[PDB]
Amino acid sequence: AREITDIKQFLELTRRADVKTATVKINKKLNKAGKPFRQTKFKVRGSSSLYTLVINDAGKAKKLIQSLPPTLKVNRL
Amino acid sequence: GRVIRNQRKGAGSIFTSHTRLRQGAAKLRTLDYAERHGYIRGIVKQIVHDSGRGAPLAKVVFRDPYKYRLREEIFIANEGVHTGQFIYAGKKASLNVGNVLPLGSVPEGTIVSNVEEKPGDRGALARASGNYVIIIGHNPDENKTRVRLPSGAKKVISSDARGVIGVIAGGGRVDKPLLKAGRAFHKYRLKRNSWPKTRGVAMNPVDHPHGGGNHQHIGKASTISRGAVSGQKAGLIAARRTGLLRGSQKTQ
Amino acid sequence: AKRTKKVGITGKYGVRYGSSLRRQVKKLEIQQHARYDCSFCGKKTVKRGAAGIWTCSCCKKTVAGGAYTVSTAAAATVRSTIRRLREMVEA
Amino acid sequence: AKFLKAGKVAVVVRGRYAGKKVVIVKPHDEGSKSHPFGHALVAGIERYPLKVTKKHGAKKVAKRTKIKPFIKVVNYNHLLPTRYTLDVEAFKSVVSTETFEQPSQREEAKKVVKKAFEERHQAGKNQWFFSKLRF
Amino acid sequence: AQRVTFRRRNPYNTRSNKIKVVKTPGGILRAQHVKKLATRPKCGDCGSALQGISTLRPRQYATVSKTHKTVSRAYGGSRCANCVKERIIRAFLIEEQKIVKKVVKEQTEAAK
RNA sequence: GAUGGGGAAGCUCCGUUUCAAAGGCCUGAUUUUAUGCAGGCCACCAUCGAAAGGGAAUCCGGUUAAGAUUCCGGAACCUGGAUAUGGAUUCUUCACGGUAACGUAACUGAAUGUGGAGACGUCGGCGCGAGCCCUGGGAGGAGUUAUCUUUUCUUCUUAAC
RNA sequence: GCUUGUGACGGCCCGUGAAAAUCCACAGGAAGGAAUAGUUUUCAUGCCAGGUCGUACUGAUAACCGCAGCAGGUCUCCAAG
RNA sequence: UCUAAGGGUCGGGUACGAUCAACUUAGAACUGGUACGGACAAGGGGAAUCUGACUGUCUAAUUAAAACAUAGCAUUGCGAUGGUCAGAAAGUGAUGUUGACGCAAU
Ligand SMILES: [Mg+2]
Ligand SMILES: [Mg+2]
Ligand SMILES: [Mg+2]
Ligand SMILES: [Mg+2]
Ligand SMILES: [Mg+2]
Ligand SMILES: [Mg+2]
Ligand SMILES: [Mg+2]
Ligand SMILES: [Mg+2]
Ligand SMILES: [Mg+2]
Ligand SMILES: [Mg+2]
Ligand SMILES: [Mg+2]
Ligand SMILES: [Mg+2]
Ligand SMILES: [Mg+2]
Ligand SMILES: [Mg+2]
Ligand SMILES: [Mg+2]
Ligand SMILES: [Mg+2]
Ligand SMILES: [Mg+2]
Ligand SMILES: [Mg+2]
Ligand SMILES: [Mg+2]
Ligand SMILES: [Mg+2]
Ligand SMILES: [Mg+2]
Ligand SMILES: [Mg+2]
Ligand SMILES: [Mg+2]
Ligand SMILES: [Mg+2]
Ligand SMILES: [Mg+2]
Ligand SMILES: [Mg+2]
Ligand SMILES: [Mg+2]
Ligand SMILES: [Mg+2]
Ligand SMILES: [Mg+2]
Ligand SMILES: [Mg+2]
Ligand SMILES: [Mg+2]
Ligand SMILES: [Mg+2]
Ligand SMILES: [Mg+2]
Ligand SMILES: [Mg+2]
Ligand SMILES: [Mg+2]
Ligand SMILES: [Mg+2]
Ligand SMILES: [Mg+2]
Ligand SMILES: [Mg+2]
Ligand SMILES: [Mg+2]
Ligand SMILES: [Mg+2]
Ligand SMILES: [Mg+2]
Ligand SMILES: [Mg+2]
Ligand SMILES: [Mg+2]
Ligand SMILES: [Mg+2]
Ligand SMILES: [Mg+2]
Ligand SMILES: [Mg+2]
Ligand SMILES: [Mg+2]
Ligand SMILES: [Mg+2]
Ligand SMILES: [Mg+2]
Ligand SMILES: [Mg+2]
Ligand SMILES: [Zn+2]
Repeated sequence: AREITDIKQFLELTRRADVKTATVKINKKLNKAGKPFRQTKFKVRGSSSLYTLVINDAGKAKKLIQSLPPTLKVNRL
Repeated sequence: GRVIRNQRKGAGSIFTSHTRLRQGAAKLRTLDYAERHGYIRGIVKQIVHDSGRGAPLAKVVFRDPYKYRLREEIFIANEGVHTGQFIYAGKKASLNVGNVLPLGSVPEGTIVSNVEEKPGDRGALARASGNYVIIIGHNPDENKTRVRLPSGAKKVISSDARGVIGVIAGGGRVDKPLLKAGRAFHKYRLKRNSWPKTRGVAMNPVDHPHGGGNHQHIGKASTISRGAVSGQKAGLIAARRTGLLRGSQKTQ
Repeated sequence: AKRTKKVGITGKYGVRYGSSLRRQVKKLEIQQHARYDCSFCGKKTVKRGAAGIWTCSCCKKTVAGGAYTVSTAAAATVRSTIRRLREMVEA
Repeated sequence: AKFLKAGKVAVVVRGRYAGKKVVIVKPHDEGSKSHPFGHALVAGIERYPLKVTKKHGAKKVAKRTKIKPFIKVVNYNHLLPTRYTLDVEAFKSVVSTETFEQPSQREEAKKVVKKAFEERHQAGKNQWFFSKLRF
Repeated sequence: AQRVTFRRRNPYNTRSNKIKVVKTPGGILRAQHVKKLATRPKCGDCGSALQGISTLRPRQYATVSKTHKTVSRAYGGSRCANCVKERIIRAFLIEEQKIVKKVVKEQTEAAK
């Protein structure tokens, strides 16, 4: 139900006790008017809400993805 | 022979009153200490239409002398009493429109409404849109006051009996021709099942003392005795005279 | 463009009911629908709201009064008499 | 007089502090560059001393008599000028223009006026000024 | 073209059976029932819909923080501010005139 | 339509808050112990009566030979109950800010009182929303092509929350 | 444009067009509550639970009522060029 | 097949320009076996007499009328310890959440 943007505030969620699952979705999308790029949504399934963090930047993405809790059960795509 | 129409009304079935929409029964305050030793103030918090009544009602609220809270009475609004106006009720109350005083405390010629027959009966006389009673005089020893009702009837009552100064609003409602069946219809739709009326003369003999005949006609005198019996009384009951009232009326 | 010789508002009723009945009604309708002067705030913004109930556009005061007019002649002469009589009992 | 001067009591008549009583301590009778209106800087009483009685003893008395003050810049068209009047010398300095702007300044200010108002309540000076206006 | 059906059993157009059409991610029209509208709470004093106060159906007010049910000042969620201004003034003046009628008739009792 | 009642030979009739000693809650008092009494209220006095009136809260996709707002999947929400962690608040104890209308993530509140909502006709034009209808471009699939038509048809959707 | 929803208005009345459960708010301030550490679940997040009965289909020139698979009767929503 | 009239949006120191999008109406030519609201859709009119004013009502299943009702007009009863009406009775009931600008009865 909820969307998120503070990339630290998100990081805190990913370790918020009741969070067993997560999912990473990748989408082709366009930019301004010309070229395309690679959108990527970070979805933490809370017990009461499903949080999703859009990272527009492909670079920010990759480095974020590694930081994902090494105990967290993430579904890729 | 069938039971005739006026008899059927007594058993109250389709004939009862159409009561759902009505604001409440209108009554003066209960006759407590304050109202018969001093006065007590209220405020008309709203004047408002009562369904099937022709005069507006006035919701007027007071304090409970005995408990912390408001108690709201329902009054019949006299003419020219207005929202937010202060309302005074009591023996020792003042003589303006809207207030309510024992008839003992008002000079002759006072004009008052919703007047009690007995004290603390919370209003009985002159309540219909327009009417009032007039004080024609008092008699201090064995205390009474005499009034002339809307009927014209003189009648004397206890001077402790309360009245409210003024006449009742909505005067002249009966001046405007109803004009079409519908208005009468909607009129009674909020009173009772009294309309429209079949003439007994249009019915059969089972139906009425006026029923039958090969031409429509009453057949015998239609002045019926006081001592007549149920199912007999149709027409001009107890009538002591009859016909076009030639001449001025007005109680001598 | 004067619209009718004489029936005024009574036009709705067309030819029905008969002149006299309509005359009488026109009188009292013209009374009730009319807009009146407010005794309290001074603006003429009192229109009627059901038989007997006269209330004010702005300032929202409601005065009980005549069935189709704000002040009925009867109540008027009462007002004066209550004046008169009250006079006596303070002086 | 130009009756909105140094020590007038007045009742705030809008916004939170509505119905509460104040003292004028400084009057900007004409404008600010901001505050484009005649306006007073007042110290008022936000949470009055509750009543106290013989039944009240020792500490409960100490408790009942605590006062929550307040200070405010306010348009003249929000005070009822009152016939009453109380002295404002203890906190002339305390309630400044410069006292508003930057919160900590306002907090220390109220601290004084809190101690200022409570001294004044014991030995019932201005007794009226210490009783909620009811409405 | 595409038509639609009620979703509850009640077939009739009563206030509590308002409908509203809607396109789904299936790409088809379907009814959806629409609860009767909130009405704004009213200043129980002058009567106006009173400002600053969110507007729900009554039970739904228990599902909302108090800052949706008041404005700050005294008689907050209750009366219309301008209404309170009146309250304040009238109270003050009357309480004062109270005193003026005291010492005036207090003078009389001694001057007669 | 039961009840204290009143009629009636009786089946029963009347009455519904009415000539009635009509009841139950908040917690304190217990640290013999579970719940006696201590306050203080509240005198509202059965109940039945709406599958169209009032009314806490759910949606979209998928699935069956026959069920689906009920299963599956996903995402919500309400009510009762428990409860801790974070935040807020406090040395000026019970939030600040804004002249003000008012703001907010919070920001103690018993009895008692009061206010709102629930909650309300009908017709008329005006204004706006939604869905439908009409239509340009492009991206597809279809039909007609002796002849003519950058064509004719169709797909291009987005729930509650 | 069509249908529906809604708003600010206006016309009408001797017609002025339910009730109750229920939810909230306010006035009140009984009480209770901190500096060696208090108060706070109307902010957020977190934990458990939600019973009973109905849910098929017809709703009509054949599933209902008219002796019947009767040209009759029988409340309603959606509505293309 | 032509013509004229009726609109929207922008920038102008403190007269005009630019484009976008609507069927309404009136006029003018041409044109045909004089037809053209081409199907569908869709009032006969007039002069009087009788009778009920009107809209409304009824004999389901032989009478829809001039019959009933109606507004309007007039008469009667009644101030509650009451009028009129209900019940076998009654600490019973309708009008009555009522009060003569009312209720009841012709
Ligand atoms: Mg009744
Ligand atoms: Mg009838
Ligand atoms: Mg008759
Ligand atoms: Mg008749
Ligand atoms: Mg006959
Ligand atoms: Mg006879
Ligand atoms: Mg006979
Ligand atoms: Mg006969
Ligand atoms: Mg005859
Ligand atoms: Mg407070
Ligand atoms: Mg299509
Ligand atoms: Mg269904
Ligand atoms: Mg409707
Ligand atoms: Mg808000
Ligand atoms: Mg608010
Ligand atoms: Mg019984
Ligand atoms: Mg029930
Ligand atoms: Mg129901
Ligand atoms: Mg229902
Ligand atoms: Mg489905
Ligand atoms: Mg199955
Ligand atoms: Mg099915
Ligand atoms: Mg599921
Ligand atoms: Mg789930
Ligand atoms: Mg909960
Ligand atoms: Mg804060
Ligand atoms: Mg209430
Ligand atoms: Mg209400
Ligand atoms: Mg309703
Ligand atoms: Mg929903
Ligand atoms: Mg329709
Ligand atoms: Mg209205
Ligand atoms: Mg509310
Ligand atoms: Mg105590
Ligand atoms: Mg919560
Ligand atoms: Mg249970
Ligand atoms: Mg089904
Ligand atoms: Mg079938
Ligand atoms: Mg058949
Ligand atoms: Mg043009
Ligand atoms: Mg010409
Ligand atoms: Mg006829
Ligand atoms: Mg006819
Ligand atoms: Mg027949
Ligand atoms: Mg027969
Ligand atoms: Mg006919
Ligand atoms: Mg026939
Ligand atoms: Mg006739
Ligand atoms: Mg005649
Ligand atoms: Mg008896
Ligand atoms: Zn006025």
